[PDB]
Amino acid sequence: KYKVPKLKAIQELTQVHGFGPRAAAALFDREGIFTVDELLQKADSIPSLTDQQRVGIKYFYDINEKIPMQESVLHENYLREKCMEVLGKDFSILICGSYRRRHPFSGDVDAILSRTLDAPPLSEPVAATGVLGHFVEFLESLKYLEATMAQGPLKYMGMGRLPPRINTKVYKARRVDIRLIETKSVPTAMLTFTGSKNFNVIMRQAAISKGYLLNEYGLFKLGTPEEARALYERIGIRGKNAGEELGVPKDELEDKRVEVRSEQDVFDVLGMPYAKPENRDP
DNA sequence: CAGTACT
DNA sequence: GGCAGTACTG
Ligand code: NA
Repeated sequence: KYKVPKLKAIQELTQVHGFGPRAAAALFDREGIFTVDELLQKADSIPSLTDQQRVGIKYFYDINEKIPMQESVLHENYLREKCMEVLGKDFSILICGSYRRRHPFSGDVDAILSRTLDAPPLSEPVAATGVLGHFVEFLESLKYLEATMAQGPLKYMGMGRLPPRINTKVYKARRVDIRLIETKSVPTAMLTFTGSKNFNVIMRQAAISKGYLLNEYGLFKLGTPEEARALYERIGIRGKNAGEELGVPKDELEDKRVEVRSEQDVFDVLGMPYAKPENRDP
C-alpha cells in the first residue's frame, strides 16, 4: 500500500467485491481463473466462495454502475424518511462520501446514523441497543435493502434499491453503507466518511505530528510518541483498534478527548486551514 | 488472526 | 522500522 500472468489475473479478479490478492491467487491456482467473466461464469460451481463474495459477483454489474448525484438525493431523502418512521425524532441520517464532496457521480451511498443533539442521553453505547439492526430490518421489509455483504452492531454494508417511480422507472441496486455513530462522534465521523481517503490520511498525519489520535470517534490528545505508546500498550488491540469498543473509547482514551462540535473545530485544533467537503480531493 | 472492506 | 485508522467474516 505504501509502494502504491498470475499477477494480471489478480489485478482483474480484485475488481470483484470480496476478493483480495489472496482469494484471487487461489482462484488462479486452484480454479485456473484468469478473468472476471470466467469467475462470473464459474461462481456457482466453486463451493468455497463466501456468501459476501457471492453477493459481489451476483451484483457485479450494479456495483460498477455509478450513482448520479440526483439519485443520491433520492437515497438521502428516502433514508431520512424511513429513519423518522421506524426510529423517530431521536435519530438522524446524513449521507457523506464523494456525494457530500459534491462529485457528479459516486460509487455508493455512505450514511451515518446517529442520535440528535436533543435526544435523551443513554447509559449504554448506542450500538448495544440493537438500533442498526432494527433499522436494517425495516429497510429490508420495504425491499429497499435486498442483499447483505456484512453487518455488525456498528456497520452495515449491502445493496439498496429505490422503489420504482411512476411510465415506471426501475432503479439499479446500489452499494449502501450505514454506520451507527455516537452523538459526540458525529463531526469526526463526518470528516472520516466524507474523505477523501487521501484527505483523511493527511489529516491523521497532521494529528500524529501534534501528538493527537484522530479517528471517526473523536480527536484525542495523547502527548509524546512514548506517552502514546505507553497508552497503546494498555488499551490498544493489535489487529483491531487503538482502544474503542462498540464505538465508544475505553475510559483511558476517553480521558484524552478534545470535544468538538464541528468539522471546523478539528481543523482548528490541528492548525489546518478549513477545507469545504468539495475541496477535500487532494 | 488474516483477509477484506471503507473513507 | 513504521507508516491513518477501524469494522465484519470465518
Ligand atoms: Na475487491
